[PDB]
Amino acid sequence: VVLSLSTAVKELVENSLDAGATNIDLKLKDYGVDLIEVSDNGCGVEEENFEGLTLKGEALSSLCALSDVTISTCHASAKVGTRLMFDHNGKIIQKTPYPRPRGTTVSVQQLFSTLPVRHKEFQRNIKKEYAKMVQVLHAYCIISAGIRVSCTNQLGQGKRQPVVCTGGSPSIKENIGSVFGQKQLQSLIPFVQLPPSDSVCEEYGLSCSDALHNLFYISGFISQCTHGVGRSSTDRQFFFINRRPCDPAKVCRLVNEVYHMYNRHQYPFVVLNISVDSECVDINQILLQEEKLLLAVLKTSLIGMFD
Ligand SMILES: Nc1ncnc2c1ncn2[C@@H]1O[C@H](COP(=O)(O)OP(=O)(O)OP(O)(O)=S)[C@@H](O)[C@H]1O
Ligand SMILES: [Mg+2]
Repeated sequence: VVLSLSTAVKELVENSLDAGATNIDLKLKDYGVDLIEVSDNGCGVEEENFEGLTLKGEALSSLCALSDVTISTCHASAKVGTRLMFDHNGKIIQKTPYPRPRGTTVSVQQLFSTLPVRHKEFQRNIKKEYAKMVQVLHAYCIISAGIRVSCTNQLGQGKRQPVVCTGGSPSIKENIGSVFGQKQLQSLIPFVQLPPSDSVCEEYGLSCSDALHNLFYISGFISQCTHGVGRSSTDRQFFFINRRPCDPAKVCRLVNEVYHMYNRHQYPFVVLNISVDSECVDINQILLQEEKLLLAVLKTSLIGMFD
């Protein structure tokens, strides 16, 4: 799964999160076309697993096949950090001692250079590819409370441009502020979950028995129903299932729709996390075992907030 620029950065960012990082700094050159560097203060890597970094689903090895990967890392238990250079077959070319703080820094140089067709497509469509990355990055930024995530992009030898930056704030609300400015917050109301209404249940084919296994816990923010306050498109709508950025099609349609019942010419800003038992999530598209109930809960709740 190194099929787009966004999927390459998401994979890297997730690695940092899983490593328990509280600081994740992403450096990009030429919109990532020349360099995508992710620096974190997570747990780092132990020497026993160096040879196992590009091996054993498993996109670190992929990145080596598609680009020149350099990794510096240091575990708490380590006396000294290490700098590693990998060839495209995921083999360690070089290995040298390197004093550095605990954490890992992964450098992806000349992404797709080994696939000349894909590499040029990536350059021509850079705008769209970059835009998509930025969306993914904003998601992880918003939901990652307590974690400082920063990103800069540098074009040519020009100055490093700011892309996004969070302050390690404890709430999602604060992250939204960091990412989009304090003016966006001001046109948002917090999500308030309500039991599914009798009428909304009626239209979904739900009954008194269908509504007790409700295990859905929803939280987040949405733009008010006030005239003008909305957006001009769906460019700022982020959905998450158990803190993981995803795209539940039906949930998205419902949200944008209930909003339109109040604001006809605008799309709302959306940040919604769907907390669920992980055993009720499938992959195939996403299947949530009780979608009707969730949809019911969503609509009821949105209706109650907007009135
Ligand atoms: N930032 C990091 N800090 C510490 N270890 C890392 C970091 N990035 C990668 N690794 C290590 O490299 C191995 C991982 O990655 P894969 O991306 O190849 O890993 P996965 O972590 O098993 O991820 P999936 O399958 O994408 S969910 C991991 O098991 C980690 O031990
Ligand atoms: Mg991974």
